[PDB]
Amino acid sequence: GRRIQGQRRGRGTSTFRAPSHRYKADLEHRKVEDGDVIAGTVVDIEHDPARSAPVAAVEFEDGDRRLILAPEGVGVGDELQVGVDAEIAPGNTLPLAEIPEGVPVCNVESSPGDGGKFARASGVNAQLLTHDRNVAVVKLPSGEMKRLDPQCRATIGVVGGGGRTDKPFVKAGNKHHKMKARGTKWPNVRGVAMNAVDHPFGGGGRQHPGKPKSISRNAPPGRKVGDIASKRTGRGG
Amino acid sequence: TGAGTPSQGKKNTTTHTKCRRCGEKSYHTKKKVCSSCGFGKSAKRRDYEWQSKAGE
Amino acid sequence: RTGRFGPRYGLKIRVRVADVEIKHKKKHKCPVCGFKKLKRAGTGIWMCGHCGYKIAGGCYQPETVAGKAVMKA
RNA sequence: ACGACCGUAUAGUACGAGAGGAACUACGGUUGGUGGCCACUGGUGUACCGGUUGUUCGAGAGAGCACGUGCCGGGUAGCCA
RNA sequence: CGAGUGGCUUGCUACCUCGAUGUCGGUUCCCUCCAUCCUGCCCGUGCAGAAGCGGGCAAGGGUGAGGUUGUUCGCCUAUUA
RNA sequence: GUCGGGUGAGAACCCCGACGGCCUAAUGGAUAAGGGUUCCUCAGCACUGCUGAUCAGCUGAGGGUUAGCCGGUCCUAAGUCAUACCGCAACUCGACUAUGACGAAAUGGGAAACGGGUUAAUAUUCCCGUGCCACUAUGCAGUGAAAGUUGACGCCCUGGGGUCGAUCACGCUGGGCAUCGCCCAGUCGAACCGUCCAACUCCGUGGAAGCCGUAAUGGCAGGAAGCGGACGAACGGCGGCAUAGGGAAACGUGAUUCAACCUGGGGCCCAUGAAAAGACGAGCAUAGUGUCCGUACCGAGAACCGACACAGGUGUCCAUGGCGGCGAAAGCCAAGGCCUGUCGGGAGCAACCAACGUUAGGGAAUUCGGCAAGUUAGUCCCGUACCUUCGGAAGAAGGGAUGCCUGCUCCGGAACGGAGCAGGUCGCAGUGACUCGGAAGCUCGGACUGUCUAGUAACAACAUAGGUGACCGCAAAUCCGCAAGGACUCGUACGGUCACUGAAUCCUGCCCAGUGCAGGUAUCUGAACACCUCGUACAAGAGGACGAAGGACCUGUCAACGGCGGGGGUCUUAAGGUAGCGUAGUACCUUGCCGCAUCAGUAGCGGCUUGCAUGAAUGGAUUAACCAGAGCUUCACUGUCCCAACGUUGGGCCCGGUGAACUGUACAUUCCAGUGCGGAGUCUGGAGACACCCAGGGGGAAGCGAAGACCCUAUGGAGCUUUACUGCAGGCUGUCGCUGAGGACUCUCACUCCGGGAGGAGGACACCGAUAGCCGGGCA
RNA sequence: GUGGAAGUCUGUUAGAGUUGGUGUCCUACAAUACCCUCUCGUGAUCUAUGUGUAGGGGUGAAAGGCCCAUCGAGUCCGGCA
Ligand SMILES: [Cl-]
Ligand SMILES: [Cl-]
Ligand SMILES: [Cl-]
Ligand SMILES: [K+]
Ligand SMILES: [Mg+2]
Ligand SMILES: [Mg+2]
Ligand SMILES: [Mg+2]
Ligand SMILES: [Mg+2]
Ligand SMILES: [Mg+2]
Ligand SMILES: [Mg+2]
Ligand SMILES: [Mg+2]
Ligand SMILES: [Mg+2]
Ligand SMILES: [Mg+2]
Ligand SMILES: [Mg+2]
Ligand SMILES: [Mg+2]
Ligand SMILES: [Mg+2]
Ligand SMILES: [Mg+2]
Ligand SMILES: [Mg+2]
Ligand SMILES: [Mg+2]
Ligand SMILES: [Mg+2]
Ligand SMILES: [Mg+2]
Ligand SMILES: [Mg+2]
Ligand SMILES: [Mg+2]
Ligand SMILES: [Mg+2]
Ligand SMILES: [Mg+2]
Ligand SMILES: [Mg+2]
Ligand SMILES: [Mg+2]
Ligand SMILES: [Mg+2]
Ligand SMILES: [Mg+2]
Ligand SMILES: [Mg+2]
Ligand SMILES: [Mg+2]
Ligand SMILES: [Mg+2]
Ligand SMILES: [Mg+2]
Ligand SMILES: [Mg+2]
Ligand SMILES: [Mg+2]
Ligand SMILES: [Mg+2]
Ligand SMILES: [Mg+2]
Ligand SMILES: [Mg+2]
Ligand SMILES: [Mg+2]
Ligand SMILES: [Mg+2]
Ligand SMILES: [Mg+2]
Ligand SMILES: [Mg+2]
Ligand SMILES: [Mg+2]
Ligand SMILES: [Mg+2]
Ligand SMILES: [Mg+2]
Ligand SMILES: [Mg+2]
Ligand SMILES: [Mg+2]
Ligand SMILES: [Mg+2]
Ligand SMILES: [Mg+2]
Ligand SMILES: [Mg+2]
Ligand SMILES: [Mg+2]
Ligand SMILES: [Mg+2]
Ligand code: NA
Ligand code: NA
Ligand code: NA
Ligand code: NA
Ligand code: NA
Ligand code: NA
Ligand code: NA
Ligand code: NA
Ligand code: NA
Ligand code: NA
Ligand code: NA
Ligand code: NA
Ligand code: NA
Ligand code: NA
Ligand code: NA
Ligand code: NA
Ligand code: NA
Ligand code: NA
Ligand code: NA
Ligand code: NA
Ligand code: NA
Ligand code: NA
Repeated sequence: GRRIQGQRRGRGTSTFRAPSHRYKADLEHRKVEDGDVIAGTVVDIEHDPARSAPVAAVEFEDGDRRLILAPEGVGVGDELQVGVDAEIAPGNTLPLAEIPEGVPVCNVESSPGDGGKFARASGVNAQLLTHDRNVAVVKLPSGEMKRLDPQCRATIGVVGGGGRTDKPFVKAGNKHHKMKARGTKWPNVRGVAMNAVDHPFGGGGRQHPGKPKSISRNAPPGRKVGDIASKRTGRGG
Repeated sequence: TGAGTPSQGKKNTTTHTKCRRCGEKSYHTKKKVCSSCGFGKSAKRRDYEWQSKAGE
Repeated sequence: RTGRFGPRYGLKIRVRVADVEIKHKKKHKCPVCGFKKLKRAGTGIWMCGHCGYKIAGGCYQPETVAGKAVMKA
C-alpha cells in the first residue's frame, strides 16, 4: 500500500507545518537574577495567532519589552511583578511556593525555569492544592494531580479568552480560517472513505472498517489508526 | 482542461539554461544545478557507468 | 443576530449564535471607571470607549465565571 | 393500380309464434393505396409595400445596421397539401 | 397410444470465426413463406333467419391508433372488415 | 468587398482614390513572460505563404537599441546555497545549530525628470529649454544627533476634499449642411519652486444638568455648543515656470457629476492581516562626480507554448468616448485599427447535409423521457396558499398598467436626477427591436455554500458545521529519519493527535459468547544470560532451579468488529429486533391487494404489509431551505408527432489554381442455386452480361480501422486482502555492556534533563550498543 | 425610519466551471476543438509571479485523482541479447 496520512505528516512538509513565520511570540516567564524587583507596565493587549486568545504587551523596568501570556482581567496601565516577593494579584508571576493554596493559576512551569508549560490555553487554569518544602501539588485542567517542585514559577489567575469553545463555528468557512493559523491539514477525509491501498479502513463495497477499530499500543505507524489503546469505547456502562 | 494542447500554452517559464561549466543547455536556473555535468552540485563532473553498455 | 444565516445551519447552531452575540453585544460596565462603555475589540479583547481602558476578558463576554472566582480566592 | 368498408333502394320484405331479420341487383359516399395537377382553400413567399422601436447620416426628406428580414402587419408568382 | 413435418422456442454438440463477422429492443426501408386473422369462392352444421361454430381452396390486397414496461412477450382501452 | 487608377514581363488578392463593410475590454492603446533580429532600408522570388504575388514575419546585403534622476543594481519575503559542526562504510548524501551569501525587472520596499523637437529605424536615454537627487570638495552656519517619526500594510460600509473626462450654459476660432438652424472639432500649456488648507489631534476661553452632532455610530461637569489658537492634505487651488512650448486660428468663462490623488467615521475575526534597506529627525553657497548592465521589434485568429502563419492556451494597465440603460449588459456609433479569423470564378444555385425562419387544423397523439424547440420575460400598482428551523416559502399564483404630444405638480442645492397629474393623440402591437422567469403539485436523496474522476461519471459519492468515542501532563500522545536529527510547536487539555457519524428536530433498545482493545491474575505456560547437576583434564551436549513481556484464566468494554434466529406454552452461539420505517434506490414471489388518476397507468402517489434478505452514530424516523441530482402529475406552450411544405445562409454540382490520406496476394460485369472447414464475385450447374464515364444513397466485399477488452490455456505479470507460506521493520519484555558506593533499599561519581550561572531534578535507571522471547499485511 | 449583515439572491461585469444538445467535428482548426444551453460569480473565491514536497515516494474535500499528451506505482539510461 501507500503511507497513510499520519505518516505523511511527520515529514514536516509545508502542508503540515504551522505558519510559524506568522506567529508573534513564544510566551515564556522572564528570567530574574533574584530579588523579585522586576516589575513592568501593560502597554498593550494583542491577539495571539498561535492561540486565538489575547496577549499582553509589557514594558519592564530594565527596558525589556516582551509579550506575555495574559490572565483574564489585565488591562492597559496595570502593573505586573515577577519574583519571589511579587505581590499576590492577577497577572503576577512567582513560584508556587510563595503562592497561597486555593488560588487559580496558569502558565505553570513543569520544572523551575522552563518558562511555563501547563494551563495556558483560552480560559483555563491550574489549581494549587498542597504545599510543602519538597512538593507543590497542582491540579491541571485535565483534572490530573501533578506533583511539582515548589520552585516552579506560575502566573496568577485564569488564562484570558474564556468561553471560546462555547460558540459553534456554524460553517466550514470558519473552521477553514481557524485551521489556516495552525499546523494542521484541514479538511479530513474519513479512512473508510479511502481505498484499500490508502488506509487500513479503506476498500469494501460499502463503508465500514475491515477489522475492529481498537488497536494495540504496539501496532506500528501506518497501521495505528482507529481507537488507540482504548481502555473502552461507547458510552454504555 | 486538456492535459494535451491547452495545457501547453502556459509554458513560458525558464528552467534549463546554457551551463557556465559544460556549455550544455542544462543549467537549471531555479535549482542552480546542471543536469548534465552536475555544476552547482558536484566539484567532480557528473558521470555514470550506465551511460554506456555494461562491458563498454 | 443569527438572521444573517437565513434558513441555514439549524435551530441549535444559530440560537447559540444569537445568544452568545446578544450578551456579547450588551452594554458592559468598565472595570476602571464604572461606565457601561465596554465593547469587544477582538477575540477576548475588550475596551471602554469612554476612557479607553483595554482589558483581557472572556472571548464573547468581558468576564467569565472563572475570572470572577479569581477575585475571591 | 387498385384494396376495403359504410349508407340508400331491395325491405321491416324472404325466414320466423314472436323477438328479430337477410340476399341478388342498382345507386351514393368514405377510407387506404396509386398517378397527376394548383382555378379554388391553405402554407411558404429574408420579391414586394406598409407600421414601428434603438442608433447613425445635424433636422426634414431619404437612408444603413440590429445575422444573414430588427420586430410587427399584408402578400404576387412559383413550389406545394 | 402410435407415425410424422417444420426449424419460430429451448436444450444438446463444439464443426466455423478469438491478428474482433459490433449486443438486446425499437426504428426506418425492401423482398419472401402459409400452418389464413380480414377480404373472394366453397363444404358441413346440434344450418329457420340474423349471428355463429367447424372445415376446404386461396398469400391479390389489408392487418391500423393508443395507456404502463428498455422490453421481445404480455396486460389494458377505444376504434376496426 | 466593388469601380476606377498606379507599378510590372506577368496583378482578384502590392500600392493610390472613391464607394461598401468588419472590431468597441477589443481586431484599439501600453506592457510581463517567452521569442531573438523577427525591427528599418535597399535588392529579389529557387524556398516559405492553404491560390497568385511585383507583396511579405521569406532569400541576400546593409543599417538600427545612446539614461545620475525608466528598470536592474540595493533591501528584505516564503525559502535556497556555501563554510563550520555532527551523522554516514562513504559521497556529488543527511537534519540541527552557528556564520556568511542568495532570494522580487509586469506585481513587495525604493534618493532624484518634466515639456517640446528630431530619425527610415531609438528616445522620460539624443537635441532645445527648464528642474531635481546623492556623494565628494571648498566656504559660511551648526553643536545639536538619537529618542522618536517614517518605510509599514486585513476584509466590509461610508462621509468629506478633489483633478481628468463627460455633460450643461454662454463667448471666441475652424469646419459641415443647405427649405429649417442645426451639427462636428478646437478653445492648450509640465516637472518643478512658492504659497493656501479641509479632516484628525491638542491648547485657552467658555460653562451646557439637556444640549451638541452625524449618512449612520455617537459626544459631554473626567467640561457640550460657541469663540480664539497650535499642529496639519492632495498627482488639488493659486502665483511663478511661460514676450517656455505648442497651434492654421481662437489660444474661453461658469457649473454639475466627479476615475486618479488626498483625508475622515463606522462595522467584522475561535481569521489579527510582512520584513529589511532606506528616508525624516538634521541649514545654506559654490564646484566636481554620478561608472556598470537592460533599452530594436512581436506580445498574438502569423513574431510566445501547442511538430503548422494551429478556430486551442497565455499575466498586468486603459472599467470615465457618444446614444442607450440598472449596468463594465444588448443594439447603434466615434477615435483608433482592419478588409490577413486570407484561394477564386459560375449555375434561381437540383438531390442530399450544416446552421436557421415560417407553417393551417390538431396539440406530447412523438419518445425510455417533452430530448430539441417553444412559452414566459424589463418596470410599476394591486394581490399572494400549503408548509416552515419564523430566516423562508415569494418575483408563489393571479390581476392591472406600460408609447408619443401639450401644460404642469412633488422631493432636492441641483443634475443633462427621481416620483406623480391633467388634457390631447397613432398602431395589430408602447419592456413595440434589443435586453428580458414559463407556472403549479406529489415522491426519493444529500441538510445548506463547498469538492471530484485534466480527457465518456458532477451524483445520492468526498467535505462540512454539528454529535460521539479513543490516546496523551509536554523528557507526553501521534508521526519522519540509517543516523546526526525532525514535524506537530512562537503550541500545553477551552490543547492536538487518532477514528466513526454527518445541520436542525424527536430519538438512538437488547448481546461481552467469538474477534479486537484495556486491566487484573493464586495457579499453569513462558527465551536467553548468570546459577546448580551430569558429561568432557577443556568443549560440544543432556538435565535442573529461577521466570519477564505474552498466553491460559477473570473482569471491563458495542457511538469496538459485528449480531438481534429455529422450535415450544428452550436449542445453536451472547442476545433473539425495542421507537420507527416498510412491496423501500432494501420485496424473490411481483405488474402484490385496495384506493386515487386515465378511454386504457408493469409508472407515480396513498393505505395495507407476515420485511426472499428493514431498524437505530454499520445511525433510525423525520424534515423548512437549497439542487445543471432520480421518478411522477397539471396549466401554458410548441413542427416532438399527425405530415410534411416553402424559404434563408454556407457547402454540395461545373470552371481555374493548389493538392494529400485510408486501402491494395492475385484475378474481378455479376445474379440465382448448389457445393466446400458447416457464412463463396473466383469451385459446380444454370441465368444474365457491348465498352467507358457522372451523380447518389450505402445492400454486399462476414468492407476499413485495433495480434479480442469477454471466455479458457500459460507450472505469465501486476495492484489489493487475509487467522495462506516464509521472512522484514516497529512496539513490548528478560539479559549483557556503558556501570559507580553502602528480593527489597539508600547514596552519588558516570550518564540524562532543567538553569545564563550558581545550582536544581533524575540516577546507576534512562538513553545508546548487543542479544533473547512475544506481537507483528506497516512492509517484502 | 435608519443601518447594510450574508460561504445570500439575480446576473455571458471581469473571471472561474462544464449540465444538456448524446448537435458540429471525429485522416479535426484541436492527440480533448466549435456553437447554443447551463453552474459559480464577497468567498472553503479566482489569479500572476516566486517558493516547498520526488517515485512504493509526494499531493490527494478520496476519483486510485494528480506528479510535463506518461500513473493500480512518472520518465531516462543501465541490468538486457
Ligand atoms: Cl479547531
Ligand atoms: Cl525596464
Ligand atoms: Cl463621518
Ligand atoms: K471470436
Ligand atoms: Mg514556544
Ligand atoms: Mg468540537
Ligand atoms: Mg458565521
Ligand atoms: Mg496550514
Ligand atoms: Mg471527513
Ligand atoms: Mg472510492
Ligand atoms: Mg493495507
Ligand atoms: Mg455509511
Ligand atoms: Mg459505516
Ligand atoms: Mg498527464
Ligand atoms: Mg439585415
Ligand atoms: Mg460487418
Ligand atoms: Mg392452404
Ligand atoms: Mg405477395
Ligand atoms: Mg407510442
Ligand atoms: Mg519588415
Ligand atoms: Mg519591396
Ligand atoms: Mg539580492
Ligand atoms: Mg517594484
Ligand atoms: Mg519604434
Ligand atoms: Mg521600444
Ligand atoms: Mg493566419
Ligand atoms: Mg401548426
Ligand atoms: Mg405516448
Ligand atoms: Mg430543453
Ligand atoms: Mg424645490
Ligand atoms: Mg419580446
Ligand atoms: Mg448536496
Ligand atoms: Mg471526465
Ligand atoms: Mg453537478
Ligand atoms: Mg461531465
Ligand atoms: Mg456524504
Ligand atoms: Mg469533533
Ligand atoms: Mg465530526
Ligand atoms: Mg405502493
Ligand atoms: Mg422508489
Ligand atoms: Mg446501538
Ligand atoms: Mg458459371
Ligand atoms: Mg489475440
Ligand atoms: Mg476478466
Ligand atoms: Mg502475481
Ligand atoms: Mg536541552
Ligand atoms: Mg503482500
Ligand atoms: Mg452567493
Ligand atoms: Mg450568479
Ligand atoms: Mg504557484
Ligand atoms: Mg475504485
Ligand atoms: Mg517528457
Ligand atoms: Na473497508
Ligand atoms: Na422434425
Ligand atoms: Na437449435
Ligand atoms: Na479473424
Ligand atoms: Na436493432
Ligand atoms: Na393474401
Ligand atoms: Na404497449
Ligand atoms: Na489573398
Ligand atoms: Na501645490
Ligand atoms: Na454611458
Ligand atoms: Na455559492
Ligand atoms: Na463479545
Ligand atoms: Na469481549
Ligand atoms: Na441490523
Ligand atoms: Na452544486
Ligand atoms: Na421547422
Ligand atoms: Na456498400
Ligand atoms: Na495490478
Ligand atoms: Na431595523
Ligand atoms: Na459547454
Ligand atoms: Na516508482
Ligand atoms: Na535494459
